[PDB]
Amino acid sequence: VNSFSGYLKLTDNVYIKNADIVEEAKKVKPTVVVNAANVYLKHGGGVAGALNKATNNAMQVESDDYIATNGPLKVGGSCVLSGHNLAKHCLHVVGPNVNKGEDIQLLKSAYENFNQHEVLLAPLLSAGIFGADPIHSLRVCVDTVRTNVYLAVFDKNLYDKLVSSFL
Ligand SMILES: O=C(O)C[C@@H]1CN(c2ncnc3[nH]c4cc(F)ccc4c23)C[C@H](CO)O1
Repeated sequence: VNSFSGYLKLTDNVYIKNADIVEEAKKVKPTVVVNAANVYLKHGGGVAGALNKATNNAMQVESDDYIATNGPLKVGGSCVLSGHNLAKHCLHVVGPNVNKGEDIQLLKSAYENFNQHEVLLAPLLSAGIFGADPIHSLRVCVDTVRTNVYLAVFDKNLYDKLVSSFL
């Protein structure tokens, strides 16, 4: 039993809710919240900008030190950093950005990072400003992630479409 509430169950291990991931993280305090990161960990907008704003920019300060030490992430890659006031940990995962011409096949690699964590609160990777089709992202998620993932979908209209079209 865990503390996630109001989710629709899609599969054995994937759950979905119309929710603001920031508000969900603050209420749940999950062990892991996933950020929709870019390779530079520049958290300017979308999910990343919202999450970073909720940390009062502490996420960005920590991220800048990470990049100065380690250099950029790979598209499809990830790193574990602090969850600040939102979660114990933040798993920063880089899905391909269609608006930069990155290969959508890397979306599966991105979701594979979730399998290193038993339970996660996450957005749909490569959705929103990353330009991928969220219906496709959900399909890849269900077909790749084996651990327990709680998906927060900000847009109610999109949430209803994801549920109604789910095979
Ligand atoms: O679909 C859309 O219209 C945009 C969404 C945005 N993003 C989010 N996901 C879940 N929680 C979110 N809280 C936010 C607060 C913000 F200020 C900006 C974005 C989010 C956000 C990912 C999905 C992928 O499908 O796309």
